[PDB]
Amino acid sequence: GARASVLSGGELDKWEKIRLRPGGKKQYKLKHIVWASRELERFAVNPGLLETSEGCRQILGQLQPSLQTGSEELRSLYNTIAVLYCVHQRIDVKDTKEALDKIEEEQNKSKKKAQQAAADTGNNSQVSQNY
Ligand SMILES: CCCC(=O)OC[C@H](COP(=O)(O)O[C@@H]1[C@H](O)[C@H](O)[C@@H](OP(=O)(O)O)[C@H](OP(=O)(O)O)[C@H]1O)OC(=O)CCC
Repeated sequence: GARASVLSGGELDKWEKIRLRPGGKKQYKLKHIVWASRELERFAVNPGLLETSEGCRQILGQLQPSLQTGSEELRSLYNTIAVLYCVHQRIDVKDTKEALDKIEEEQNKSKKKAQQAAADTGNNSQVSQNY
């Protein structure tokens, strides 16, 4: 339907620029795109949503409230989508890391504000891994 492509010409180039990691050497490729699509179809979501910045936003917003009841399988998607979505809004984050902060910071402002005390505190962070 009217060229079922995720990223256009100018977008494709920039896409290849961004990398999976900030201090890595592995850049983004079509694999990372088509991949998320093959998975979306499993999450009751069409891969066509990636053919529109407006849609890429709904994806992150949908899985957002599901990031709690989901494993890495959903964590990886959010990452990729974050980079792609940015591309459409004319963004080329230095890495998949700057992409998550650019979308998280917007929400952090409200968090650190609403809390500004119960969202950090001093010493009170525990952790216990399994075997
Ligand atoms: C042909 C097979 C299908 C295909 O094209 O699949 C494309 C990929 C899976 O294959 P891959 O690209 O080799 O896998 C990635 C690399 O090893 C990368 O170095 C690693 O980063 P780090 O985090 O360890 O530094 C990633 O780790 P997490 O994302 O699990 O953390 C890992 O997924 O699907 C995805 O999930 C990409 C999501 C961005």
